[PDB]
Amino acid sequence: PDAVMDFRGPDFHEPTPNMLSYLKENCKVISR
Amino acid sequence: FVREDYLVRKLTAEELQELVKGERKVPLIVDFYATWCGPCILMAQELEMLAVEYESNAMIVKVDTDDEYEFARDMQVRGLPTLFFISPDPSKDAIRTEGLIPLQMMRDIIDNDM
Amino acid sequence: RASLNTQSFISEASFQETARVLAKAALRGRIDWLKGLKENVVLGGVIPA
Amino acid sequence: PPELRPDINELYRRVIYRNNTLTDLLTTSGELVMCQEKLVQEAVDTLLDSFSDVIGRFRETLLGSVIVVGPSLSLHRCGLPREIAIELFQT
Amino acid sequence: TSTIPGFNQIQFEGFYRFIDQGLIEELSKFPKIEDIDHEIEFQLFVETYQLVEPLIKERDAVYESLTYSSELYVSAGLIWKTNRNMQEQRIFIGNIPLMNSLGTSIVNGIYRVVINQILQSPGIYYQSELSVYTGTIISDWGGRLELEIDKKARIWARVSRKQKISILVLSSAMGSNLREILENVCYPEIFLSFLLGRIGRRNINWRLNLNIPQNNIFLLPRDILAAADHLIGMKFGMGTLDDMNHLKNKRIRSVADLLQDQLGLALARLENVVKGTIGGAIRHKLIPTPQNLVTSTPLTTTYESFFGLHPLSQVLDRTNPLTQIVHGRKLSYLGIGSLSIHARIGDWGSLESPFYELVEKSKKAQIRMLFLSPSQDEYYMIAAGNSLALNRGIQEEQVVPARYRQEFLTIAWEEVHLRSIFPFQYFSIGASLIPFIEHNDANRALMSSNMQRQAVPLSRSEKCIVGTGLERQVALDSGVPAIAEHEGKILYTDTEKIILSGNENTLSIPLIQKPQVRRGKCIKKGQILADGAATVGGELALGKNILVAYMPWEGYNFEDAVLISECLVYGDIYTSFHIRISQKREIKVGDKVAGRHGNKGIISKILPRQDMPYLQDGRPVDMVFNPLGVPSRMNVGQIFECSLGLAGSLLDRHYRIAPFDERYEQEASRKLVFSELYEASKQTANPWVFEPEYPGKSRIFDGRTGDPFEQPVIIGKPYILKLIHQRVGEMEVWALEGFGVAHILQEMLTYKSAPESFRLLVRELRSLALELNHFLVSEKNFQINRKEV
Repeated sequence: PDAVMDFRGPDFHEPTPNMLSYLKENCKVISR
Repeated sequence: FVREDYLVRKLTAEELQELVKGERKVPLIVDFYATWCGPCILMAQELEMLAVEYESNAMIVKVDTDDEYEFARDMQVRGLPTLFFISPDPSKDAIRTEGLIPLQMMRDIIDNDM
Repeated sequence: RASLNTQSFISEASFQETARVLAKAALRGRIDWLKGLKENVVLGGVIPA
Repeated sequence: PPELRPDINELYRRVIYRNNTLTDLLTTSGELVMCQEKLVQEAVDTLLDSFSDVIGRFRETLLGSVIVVGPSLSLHRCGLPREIAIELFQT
Repeated sequence: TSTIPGFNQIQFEGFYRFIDQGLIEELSKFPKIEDIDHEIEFQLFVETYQLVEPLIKERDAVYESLTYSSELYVSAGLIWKTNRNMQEQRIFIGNIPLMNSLGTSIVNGIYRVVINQILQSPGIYYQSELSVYTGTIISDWGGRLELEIDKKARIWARVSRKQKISILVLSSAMGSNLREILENVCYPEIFLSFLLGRIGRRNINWRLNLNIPQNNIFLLPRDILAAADHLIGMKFGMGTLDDMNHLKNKRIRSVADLLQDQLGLALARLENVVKGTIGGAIRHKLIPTPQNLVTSTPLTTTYESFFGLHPLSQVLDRTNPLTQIVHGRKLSYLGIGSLSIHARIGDWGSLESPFYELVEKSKKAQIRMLFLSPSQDEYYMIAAGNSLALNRGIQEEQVVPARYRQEFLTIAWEEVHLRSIFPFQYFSIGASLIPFIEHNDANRALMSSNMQRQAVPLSRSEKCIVGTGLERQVALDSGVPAIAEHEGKILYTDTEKIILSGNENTLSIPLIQKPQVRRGKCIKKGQILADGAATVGGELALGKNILVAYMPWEGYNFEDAVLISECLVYGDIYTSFHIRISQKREIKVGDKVAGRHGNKGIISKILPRQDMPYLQDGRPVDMVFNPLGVPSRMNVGQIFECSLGLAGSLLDRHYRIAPFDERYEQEASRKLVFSELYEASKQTANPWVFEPEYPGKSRIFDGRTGDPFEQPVIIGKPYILKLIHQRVGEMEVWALEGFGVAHILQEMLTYKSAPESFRLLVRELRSLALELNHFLVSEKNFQINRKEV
């Protein structure tokens, strides 16, 4: 009890990126 | 931009020779993990936390001994999880640690021995 | 088929085949002499029971 | 009356239009008159069977609290909440 | 492969596919548009497609009641005449609604989620009608084509109930002659005796063993020839019939495919809008490229009508963090069920599950997890057993229960191809959150799922003592906790915001939650900063651990009624906030509570602390469930949850029991529970917690008397969730008239609302030109009085 889950631990998926951040990173959406 | 999920940087043995020969401003931590090794799942998380906590004040890097096994042997590594703390002053002897040392022992070494 | 052959045509029409029942009964000019319950609740009666 | 039909209004409008057009073609000055008679027949038949699609009113218009188990009631009693009873008995 | 997928990933990977190809795919089908005089031409240059980011952020779009959307622009050629009468302006084609990362689209201010649709998979199928061998092509447009044999072959292709033609005649109409039939079918003298999309192409090739190249996306005549040849096979019995209802013959359309379809509709509307505006340009001249001959209306209003109206676009069930996730993993046949925890929609719309592969000595595989659809996974011997059996023989020859084809069977490990290693593999999210689920009747697994999907977030949420380990996954993927977006040291923390600094750059994260990080903490990228509503420590926290006894009290717990202590009102333990302004809803008589095991009940009585039953440690119990529910719904798992929750309360231990722990060891769950009860007893010196005479039960005392109830009562600290909260019918008419109580029936059917509805009845029949005429005959005078109708 009062343990806080380490979502970066070895039994979690890699952190899901922000959808806009991901689309921008993949050069699918543009800012200017 | 999406910010990369990992800070501890994997190096080849030659990129490490370059990084040790060149002048350094900060302690260099070299992790000789291997991907089949159980304790290395834990050491990789401790080193990721160290790499966040020190930001640019430490250079924490890792060397997969599946790839650089002969270099690990020449580094006198006798097991995994192993870690070198290489001072930025090139006169000082580096510190090899063996086993899952506490993250507080890593901080102790980096602040007081490097 | 016992319903749709029950003399109170409202008990037939309000059950099934309503348009066919009504068409036949109107051509037959049929008299529903109101008795029995189903055909009485539509007319809002006191129920002949 | 419109108060009993406040989809069938489109059918009444169609019948009215077709019938008025047929009257106009009868009166303004024959196979087109016959064509409009046919389309009036079709409109009326569609409107009757529609009323047949409305015919069901016997079930739809002529016919047609959470409980708590309380040991302290008698077999003939029930507990009626204040907030409901004040609505039920208002008259 | 290695880990439970992100629950929203099915939506995420769908939406990214829609962006990664569906835009190109649908824009590529936009034709050149020609004017009526064949002199002016317009086209989109799809290669220039450009999504500019939403100029309004999500939290502004939801506040202003707007759609959070990216803007699609494309350059457009328009030759108004020969030579230099050309403009090639970059034009705004319209808003496409963007997905937010947890899997939802803000549309006119309201979060919507696109429910997945299940359809019959494209391909070919054979039905034995009544024997009437009946082949059927399904194209991915949903178009059927039918083939049939009833006797002596003479195969007909069927187009309509009055339209059947022999397949050699159809092939002749398709331009294939009897010589091609003779060459290209296995049984050509049988034939002579008579004298689809990418998914469809795949499935027809697979089912017919054909090798037509994938680029032949449409049906070929040789496909119909092969279908007739296989139908002759079925006639002889050289094949099998196909069961249409089986999950192997279904495909899943995600957010990707529905949004792509809606782009198809939006562009077909754009085609009509360009044709009509080119008309106005060719009749009124007007102005060239005012932006262009394009309006924003087609796309914007197509997508917004999709979201507003389409049955598979539904407002997000923001009730609690679990329902926000589960909603986006529904699977509806309209346009139901939900996707299993490990399931993945494959590149062909099949639903794929991970299986470990037992390739033994020859091959050097790198990753030994396959993903297999129910179409593939029947042609493998899947074992669910364990390698923990040995004998004077060898482990390889030790037999285990396996699944092969649709059968269950027992085979040696030497024969097993694949192992179903993950515990949660077959469970939905709601079922995965139930501990000891293997001890609950599976009938209630749906109900016990639904209960958690009705649980109200509580003020002062609390982690469950016993769980399965999926509360972590649910908390992470619900997006209700503030997950860090960037590594760094914490700078500042209050009720309004968190601040990070890392990579020598700051990030400010306002909370729309309570901070879990101390102001001095350091955070790796995807770790939790703040808990949300109904999370604690980054675990789902829908309920509270209530000290409970199961015993029949004096009827106030009759058939799953529940007594609660006044302390549940004292402690705000089940106090919710409901927003309209807010109200501090306490727990009340008639409120619904449930455990996660389907042990629902309604609070009938609230007793003061000293009237409750009380334990041998003097503590009054806080609820009294009734034990007749336990065999009524067949949920022994909750007794484990009770007992081990008590252990966890006394040892200060939480437990995260993955399902089917009986795979290690028989009675494994009983051994865990009794072991931790005994540890809690001997550590706390509470010998009543583990009474060896009747473990897990204890004698308890009447708070109104002090005498013990003479038989031991099962006690626990289970995790209890608070749940969220006149036609006169024909069968009531039948019942009232059965009682002969017909004046009540008259009241209920007339003056409580001839009667005016009989006036309506007669008036509508009178409007059908039928006189419903009501008469009554005077008994005294025989006068035929016409009723007022």
